[PDB]
Amino acid sequence: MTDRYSFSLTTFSPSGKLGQIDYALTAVKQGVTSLGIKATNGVVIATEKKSSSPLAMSETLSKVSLLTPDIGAVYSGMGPDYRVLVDKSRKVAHTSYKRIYGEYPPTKLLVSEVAKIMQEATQSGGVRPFGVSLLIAGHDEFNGFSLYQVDPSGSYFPWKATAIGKGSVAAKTFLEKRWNDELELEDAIHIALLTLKESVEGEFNGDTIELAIIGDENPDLLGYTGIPTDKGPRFRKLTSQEINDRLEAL
Amino acid sequence: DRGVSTFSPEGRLFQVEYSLEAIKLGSTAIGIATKEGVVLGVEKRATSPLLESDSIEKIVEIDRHIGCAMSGLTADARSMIEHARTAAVTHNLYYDEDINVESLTQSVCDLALRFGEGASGEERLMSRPFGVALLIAGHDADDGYQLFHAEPSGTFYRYNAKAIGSGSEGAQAELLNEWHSSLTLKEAELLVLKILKQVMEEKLDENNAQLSCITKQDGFKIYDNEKTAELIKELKEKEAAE
Amino acid sequence: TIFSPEGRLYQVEYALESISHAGTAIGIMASDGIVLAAERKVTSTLLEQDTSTEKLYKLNDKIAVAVAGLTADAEILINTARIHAQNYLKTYNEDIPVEILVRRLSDIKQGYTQHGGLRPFGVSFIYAGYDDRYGYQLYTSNPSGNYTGWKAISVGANTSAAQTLLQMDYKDDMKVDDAIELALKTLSKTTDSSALTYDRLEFATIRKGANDGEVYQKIFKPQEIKDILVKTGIT
Amino acid sequence: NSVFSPDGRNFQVEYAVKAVENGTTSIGIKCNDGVVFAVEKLITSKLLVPQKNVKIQVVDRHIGCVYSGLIPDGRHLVNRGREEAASFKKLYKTPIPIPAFADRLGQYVQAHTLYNSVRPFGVSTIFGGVDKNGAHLYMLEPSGSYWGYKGAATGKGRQSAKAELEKLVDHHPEGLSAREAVKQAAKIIYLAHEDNKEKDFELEISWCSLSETNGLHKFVKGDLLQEAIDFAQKEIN
Amino acid sequence: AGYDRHITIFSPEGRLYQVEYAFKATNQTNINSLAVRGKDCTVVISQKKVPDKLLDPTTVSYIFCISRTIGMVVNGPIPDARNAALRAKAEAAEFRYKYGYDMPCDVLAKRMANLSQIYTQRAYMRPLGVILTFVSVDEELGPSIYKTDPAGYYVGYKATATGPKQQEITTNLENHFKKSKIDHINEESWEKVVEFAITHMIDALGTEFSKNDLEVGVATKDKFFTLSAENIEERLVAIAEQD
Amino acid sequence: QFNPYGDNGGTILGIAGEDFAVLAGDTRNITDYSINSRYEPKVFDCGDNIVMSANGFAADGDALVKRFKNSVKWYHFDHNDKKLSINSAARNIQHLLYGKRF
Amino acid sequence: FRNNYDGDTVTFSPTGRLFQVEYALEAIKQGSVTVGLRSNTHAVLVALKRNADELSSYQKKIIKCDEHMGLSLAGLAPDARVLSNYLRQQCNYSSLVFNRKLAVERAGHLLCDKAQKNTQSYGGRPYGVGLLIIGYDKSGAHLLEFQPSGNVTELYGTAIGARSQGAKTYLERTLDTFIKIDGNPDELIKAGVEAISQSLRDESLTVDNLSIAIVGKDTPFTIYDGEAVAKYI
Amino acid sequence: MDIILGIRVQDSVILASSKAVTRGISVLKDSDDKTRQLSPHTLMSFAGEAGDTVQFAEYIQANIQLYSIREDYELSPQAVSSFVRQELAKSIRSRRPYQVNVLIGGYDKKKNKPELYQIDYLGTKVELPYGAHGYSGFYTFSLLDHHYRPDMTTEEGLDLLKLCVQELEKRMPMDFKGVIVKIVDKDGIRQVDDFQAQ
Amino acid sequence: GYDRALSIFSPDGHIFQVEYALEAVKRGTCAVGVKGKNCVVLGCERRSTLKLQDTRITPSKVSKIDSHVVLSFSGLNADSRILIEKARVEAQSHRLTLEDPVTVEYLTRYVAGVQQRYTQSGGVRPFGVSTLIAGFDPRDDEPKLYQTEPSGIYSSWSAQTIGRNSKTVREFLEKNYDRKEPPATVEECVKLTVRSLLEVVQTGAKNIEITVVKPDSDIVALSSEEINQYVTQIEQEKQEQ
Repeated sequence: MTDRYSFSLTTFSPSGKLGQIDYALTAVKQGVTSLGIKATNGVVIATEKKSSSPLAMSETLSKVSLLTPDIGAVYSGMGPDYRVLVDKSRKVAHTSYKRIYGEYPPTKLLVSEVAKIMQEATQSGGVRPFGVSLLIAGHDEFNGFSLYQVDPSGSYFPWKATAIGKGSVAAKTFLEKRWNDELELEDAIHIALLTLKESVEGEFNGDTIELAIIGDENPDLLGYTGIPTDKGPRFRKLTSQEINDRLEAL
Repeated sequence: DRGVSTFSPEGRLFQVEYSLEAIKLGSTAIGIATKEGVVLGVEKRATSPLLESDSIEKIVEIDRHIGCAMSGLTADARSMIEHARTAAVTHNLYYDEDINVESLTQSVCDLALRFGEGASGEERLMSRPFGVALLIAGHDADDGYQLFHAEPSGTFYRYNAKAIGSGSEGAQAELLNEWHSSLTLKEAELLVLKILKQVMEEKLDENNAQLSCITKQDGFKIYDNEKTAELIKELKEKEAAE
Repeated sequence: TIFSPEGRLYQVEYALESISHAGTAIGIMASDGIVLAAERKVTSTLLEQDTSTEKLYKLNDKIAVAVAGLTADAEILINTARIHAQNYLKTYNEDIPVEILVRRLSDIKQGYTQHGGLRPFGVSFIYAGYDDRYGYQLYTSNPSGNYTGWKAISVGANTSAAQTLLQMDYKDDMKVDDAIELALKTLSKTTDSSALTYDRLEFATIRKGANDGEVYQKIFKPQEIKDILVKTGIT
Repeated sequence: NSVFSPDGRNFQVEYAVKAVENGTTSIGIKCNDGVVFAVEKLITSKLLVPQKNVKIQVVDRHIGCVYSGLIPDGRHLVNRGREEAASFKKLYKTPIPIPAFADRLGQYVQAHTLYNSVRPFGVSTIFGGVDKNGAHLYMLEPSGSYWGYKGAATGKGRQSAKAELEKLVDHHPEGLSAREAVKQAAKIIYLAHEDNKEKDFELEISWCSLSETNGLHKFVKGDLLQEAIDFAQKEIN
Repeated sequence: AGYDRHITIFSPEGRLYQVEYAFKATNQTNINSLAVRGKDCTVVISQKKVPDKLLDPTTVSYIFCISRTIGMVVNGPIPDARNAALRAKAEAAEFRYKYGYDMPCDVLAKRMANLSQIYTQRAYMRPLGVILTFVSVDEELGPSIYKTDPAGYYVGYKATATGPKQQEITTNLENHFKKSKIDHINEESWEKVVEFAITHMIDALGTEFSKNDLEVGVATKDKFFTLSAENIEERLVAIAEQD
Repeated sequence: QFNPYGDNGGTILGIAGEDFAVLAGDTRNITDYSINSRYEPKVFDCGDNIVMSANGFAADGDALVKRFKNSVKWYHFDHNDKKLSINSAARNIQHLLYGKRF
Repeated sequence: FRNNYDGDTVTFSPTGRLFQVEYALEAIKQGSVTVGLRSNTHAVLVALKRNADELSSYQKKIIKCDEHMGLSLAGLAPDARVLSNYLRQQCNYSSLVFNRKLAVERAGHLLCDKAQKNTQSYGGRPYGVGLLIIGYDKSGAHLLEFQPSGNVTELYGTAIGARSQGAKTYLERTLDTFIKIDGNPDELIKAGVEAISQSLRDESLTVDNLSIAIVGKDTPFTIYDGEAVAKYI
Repeated sequence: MDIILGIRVQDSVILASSKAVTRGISVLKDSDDKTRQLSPHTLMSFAGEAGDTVQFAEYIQANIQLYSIREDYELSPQAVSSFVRQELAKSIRSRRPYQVNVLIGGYDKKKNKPELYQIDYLGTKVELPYGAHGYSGFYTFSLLDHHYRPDMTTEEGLDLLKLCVQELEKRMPMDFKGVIVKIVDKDGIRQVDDFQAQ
Repeated sequence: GYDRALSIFSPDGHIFQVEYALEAVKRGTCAVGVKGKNCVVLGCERRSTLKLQDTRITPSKVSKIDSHVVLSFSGLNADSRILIEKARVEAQSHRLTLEDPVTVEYLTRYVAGVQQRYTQSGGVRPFGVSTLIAGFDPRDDEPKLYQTEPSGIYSSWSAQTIGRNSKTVREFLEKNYDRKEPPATVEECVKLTVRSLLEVVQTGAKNIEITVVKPDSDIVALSSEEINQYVTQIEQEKQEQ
């Protein structure tokens, strides 16, 4: 039993590369395309639900995840790696913030923490880096809406709009053409749905697309009335029905 | 190249064998046991004439009845000397008597075993064997005057006479011819000095060599330079007439 | 963390190599203040610059750092430096002397050099600070755990070109404003981009603060960079 | 060891198997109300004290274990088997069921196929006994793989032994008796010694039968051992 | 001996060979399984092969009762299968103790998926060479099938198959649901769902089965149980007088 | 509360002559007002021509005697069968007792 | 095939061999010869000691473990110290806790288990020493042979170390004679001394050359060196 | 009950500390110096529990000297007294607290001001024109409230202390065997080794 | 728990990590020590890769350990900070328990002990540092100079040099330093130190720095000009046919 590999599996090569981080990025390249677009009154994150056989139930897989009531995340690369980072992120939002300050963390700080977890997997002994890139969308009272990308190295940066995975090169181009600092949320969704058509090969409907927004407060998703001081989560997943309605007028 | 405590196909421990090679590169140390005491002598081997010769401590006291000369990577001997002093003093604390020379040697040799990459012991707190051999000389009531050679293998051997270090092969042959069970202390002194003169790659004087002994009656003493120089006058004059 | 036959530290040398590909950062120390300037690595139009910080970090109120290397490795070291500064203040009821904070961070790096089997941090820092022992101070630290003080210095990409130019135009009696000008000119000549625009820069000063007798830290806003770029004739 | 080869197999386990096939041959036979165990003891030299280098081992009071391969590895496994039986008894009061005992060794042996810092066991163990609901026989390979058996064999003469066991199974569907299985075991060990006969050998048998031992593990000595040695000698002349 | 072939680090193409090799291991026993959902039950079928005459066949099983309500079938070598089974049993008992209700099928799938993910990331643990199919009638979700693999992947299914001839069985099943236009077997009794499952096993594999060639597990509301040979015989008799 | 000490009563006497010594004790063992035994020796030959008695709480006494006998045995193992002199025994017994100072 | 498989003890070769253990076994074939033999009333150890020089001591090869048990060594001598030390404690524990002398067979089993762990743990090495264990317990006299692989066997007589085969051959033939030497210690030693001589190209075993140990019915384990062995040469 | 007095005048700090060491029914020493120099311009005086007293002082002393040599620089009195406070505040909640009260008298060269800090074993720190620990404060605080002036010379400070000592030798139950007086100013620390029979 | 052995023996009986640490010392800037009749003088050099440095704040190569002992080094600067700290802690610790400051020998034995320890521990590399340690024993006038190296060997020197081109300067000192008649003055002792450094350094500008230790904690660093005074007096005077 017990761990023998007490040394770093990611080391500097003579040219100064960190090989394992590069290969992690290569893994992210093969990943299904995902994108995020920042509007003036919201943020949209979106990806494709690549199904392996029609027997699989696409809805049971969470590609887009709620991290806090105002923060969501999506990814490209290795799904199982994503799933465990979502768990650790949710937990750290509590252990490092809500249990201390009685309020959820601001987007940039939660992002900072995920980044920390991913950096550690770059330097700790006996581990390989995470093979995902994350897009994290959120809102907090003092920064407003924000969107960040997190890479295997633990590096993060804020974007107005971006895309990661397979068709990222082309999609970054598509968004650059379409993004202005005056977009309403509904516009960003429409632009998101346009960008995502270029990616997919087969069916392109509400059952093959996962999309969520960070928008206004949803009081009917709170679960209780009587405390006027919060009107619910800003994170909302769009339904299969709601994506289809925007596809007919696409 | 693979591991620390690995066996060769010939059934020897690689690292233990290579530590022995390190000792062969060391300065010469010679010991002679008699019935009037045990003499220990060393070659200083200063790397430069600016080195203050008597800051070279290759002969150390362990207890009043036990002394020590070293050869090889002499820095490794510091924690062996320290462990030997504690073992001797502790024994006197627990038992109100002197430790036996053999018991002291066995304890130093026990310490020598404690190498290994976190190896299955209890617990190995050392990454490599010592690169130093020790000659441990002393006296105790039961077994009288005694000389021991302690290798970093954890093995120790008793000897009537022994040489360790770079000139040991030639020195040991000369020790085979010259040693007999009736040597006086003064004869032994001359003999150590003589053999040291043969194998020193300088001309032996009181600054590049050091003598010491242990007697029952006076304990372990290091000879100062003036007393040594008189024996070096006495050797050359003894070896003129013959 | 092992030696080569030559007596160099493999992983360190390779980490320094890694740093030499990162956006350039310059430190210029004046008589009445310090300038920090950093170039962002080949960016994009969509990259948000408003809420963006990647090369310039506040350590306490009297000390800032410029980062060349892995952004995430640096966040780790910044956080513990921020904690160390606070430990000092709590213990002594006095702000930490710049040198002490710098030594501590360099000792951390040195550790990864000597034991533990972990890879060194791929980071170099320029530290800009003030204390009442030495006044304004500029320090540098790299992955070897080595630290030195400077009148002017650069780290990351093209340090040879940058250093040559700083030695040409720097003089002991400079003012902060000439130092700001010198820093921007140096980055203009050393960029791999067509020209130097505001969205590719981070900029900070540590001033004696117009009128007060107290030290002020200014991390320049995007508009403030854009403006300071006009006056100097780079528009 | 924590290393799959490209064919999905574990090459370190595969090499442990070779060490087993290189060992002395041992067998288990299930009977109507019990189990019998037998092993082949190579007489290296006349100097070996006869009847004095016992290979079969008891676990608790109702379980026998025999093995082929690296004898020290087998001993390590039985020691663990004993701590596992004790810890089951301490907590649940009842002596450990054989299928339960099988999984305990199973899991433990399997753990030594998970980490590159550990090597797999170089033994196949045949073990079994009588519990609250009948006799059970098991064989456990270096991978941690195990199943229930009617008859089992491992070691240098495993092939010839297996064929003999197969012949018994087919010709006694009604079940064998403890008394008969003992003789049959002696026969089978003589009939596996053909493939290891560059040396003389001593026979060792043990058994656990509800009617013959009250469900406790016991060695076969004296008259009964000689009767089996006689019977095995008889059907080869 | 390139290290990216021996431990779970990335290869230049961003791959994990040890994980790929663990997938290869899952087929070692040359066994196929399939799972289908009925109206108010879930059925698992797996081939049973007992080559050696010396084996006691009642002990040769690849189906496990994890808890009162959850069953699991494993595709892969038995030692790794049993390890996964022991851990899941512990996890399900722990969950119930800490949280006051029975661990749902998908949550245990997720938990086991996560454990596998760790072997994917940590160097000192090899992945387990197994695919695990978890089944139950969940108190919130109804009939449920959740399947995990050595990559740490898991998803829910309308139906599924695993093994050497997985592709044939899957397409066969897809074709049934394409036509029937529903996501389950519209049958009131679990006996008929088993019968369906065996029938499609036969068509896809081009093989007839006797009673000792199969293994059946059925999940109902508040039970997972495995069928006896005689129960299976009765099922085989019923498909004979029809197909 | 549990009291970890008892009193087994019992008296011992040592006298040194020119070239001999005696160590004597009664053989009675008691608890409160009862007799546990009329013959329970408490003076022991420890090897190396040393005799020893530890009188008071007989359980503690027995442990100490055991530990000293065992000490003599290990002395022989560690020090090439040397005879343990009476002064060396004494000192060793100080350490046994003092290790339990609290 | 013999390449990368002798790195550590935690690796099997494709043949099924553990090479580091095979190499540990080899340190024995290089050790000075030692002989064990027993009758029904006594067990005897004879060990030819080996010097480094004509100026050195023949390094001791017989270690006492209890009043009723002891052993002789061939190979790495410090390893014989670790193992005999462990045996001393095991014999001691048996006495203190159970008032019971430790059976030679249990001692054998304990040494086996201890040696086994080192054939399976990473970073450790197998012991590099063979041991001959004699004792007298509640079932009579016993001789055991310990190999660092962890294999222990009980025998009437045996020998280990350099050119041990001669003594082992001689003992296989002398069997029926020596096993009958009951109540006659000196004749059992004699049989052992002549047993060891079948293994000497060397030289004629001298007074400082020879080491003898005996244990038996009313005889605690005792070692003879020099003066006390002179009558056996 | 050990007299520990401190008085901060205009250009210096003066510490007065009792010389007696008493255990049980015996005065063991009549010349004890209850003072450690922490740095050239910082002096600490201490009273309290028999062993804790010197062990704490010397531990503080070692630490400050270490800091000096590491930075080739003297910590300010304010910095020293914060270090001491934190140490005591840690100690109070540990398994066995140091039972020691201190006065810290230093001359801050950067400010050119004398400073007096009073800190008790709990880690309660305060800066004062004059201070005392134990019973002696029950006499001196009111005395100094009356006779003290913020701008006194060092010579006036010494006359003020003479009054304090005299009052303690009149009203305190125990014989404390006079005081050792030390002055901390711009120049450093010196001893007025002639106070007791002046 | 990383304890993988890095310092191990080679077939010819060498510990290559210790050996390569010595190379890093030879890679380091030169340092020199010479002891007189009533003094010991330490001297170092400064490199020329870049010259826009601030010297007010940049760490000098001579460190005070206690008020009466100083340490100078060649090799990895970052490694030397660790030895310097540990040496400073020991010095204070010795003061606390022995009520006396360290002898120079004792402080040397401690530092050498630390370097030795790092030659035989799992998962650590030896110090790429070799030191000169100089000062005076408390209440003593006899001057003291000691050298340590990556292996943990230490010894005392009438005079000694370490670092790059030390081969050359040890050449000079061996010819010039007379055991009979140490340099009797502080002045003539600083003279021999500057001369020996001139063989390697080039222009004694912003490169040569000098520190003097006298009995009873009397340690003064020299100034650029007070250095230039020796530079001028030797270059012109000792240039004659």
